[PDB]
Order: sequence, then structure tokens, then C-alpha cells
Amino acid sequence: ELDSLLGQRFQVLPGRDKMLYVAAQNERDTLWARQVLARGDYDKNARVINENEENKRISIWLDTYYPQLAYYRIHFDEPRKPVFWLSRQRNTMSKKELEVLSQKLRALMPYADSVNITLMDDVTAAGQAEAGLKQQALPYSRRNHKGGVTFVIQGALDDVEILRARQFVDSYYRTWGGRYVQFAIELKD
Repeated sequence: ELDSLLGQRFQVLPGRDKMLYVAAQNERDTLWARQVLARGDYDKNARVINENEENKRISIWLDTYYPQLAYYRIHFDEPRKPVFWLSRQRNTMSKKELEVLSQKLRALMPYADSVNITLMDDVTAAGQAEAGLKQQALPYSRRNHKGGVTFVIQGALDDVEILRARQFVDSYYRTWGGRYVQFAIELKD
């Protein structure tokens, strides 16, 4: 526990399933801690997690049990108290349903004391997309789709402009996830 700590930018967290959960900040560290733990006696006492993998794991569960849920992403700034961003506008759940959801999520994350559900404003999510693209003089057309919006970047983009556009998009999805606003580049000329 403190034992695992000494083994190693990480937070080691006790789980209700008697597992030890090592929270890492990114991919490189996740693989490193896995390499390290596998070489010794904790090799099956610990599991290394990070925000990208845990979002993927919870999204698969929700795909079946809450298949129409309008959500963004779960954030792990404090890994003992993950915060699940849901859409305020597109939420269809009563207060009691959201409480049930929080409890199921907590059961799915044995290292978490609680899972707070925060209702986020779609106007903010789309407004950060709009602002980021404008910040790069990227013309775009916003095109609504079923339960989403696509910002379609448009123009005869060169090498660097495409990379800058895609780097912005990746940074956008790290915050909001890719389930509401999505992006595309239409190449012209």
C-alpha cells in the first residue's frame, strides 16, 4: 500500500475488492508501472489505471445498460472522487435515477469513495469548439447530426494547418470526450 508506493506521479488507492489501484497520469507511465509491477510480487495484487482506459471501460458498460445516455466524459483529477459529466439539456433522468447511476458507477470503480454527477451545459461544450476553431482562423460550418454537432473545418489546408487543427481537436476531446461535438476537415481546391 505504502509498500506499492515505494515500488515506484502516481496515486496508489485501496479498492473495496481488496485490489490496489495505481492511478497514472498518462500512457507512458501506465505501461512503465505495468512493466515494473509484472517483474515482482505485486504482479497480481495491483492494477494500473488511467483516465483514458477507465473512460473506455465505463463507456462499454454504459453502451449496454444506459445506451441512450447523453454524457461527455468522466474526470479523475481526484481519483477517489471521479466526476462524471452529463449533459444538462439532454438528460432525461429524474434526480432519483441520477442517484442510482452514481451508485452503479461507484460499484464499478472499487477505488472510488463516491462518483459525483455534474450536469454540464451543451452551450459551453459547443462554445469551446467554436472558440478554439476561431482562434486558428479555421473557417467551418457547424452541421447538426442526430444527437450531435459536427464542426466541419473547410478549406485548402496545408500541412501545418491540418496538424494544428487535429492537435486542437485532440485537446478538445481530452476535456469533453467525443460524444456530442465532433469534427471533420473538408479538403477543397
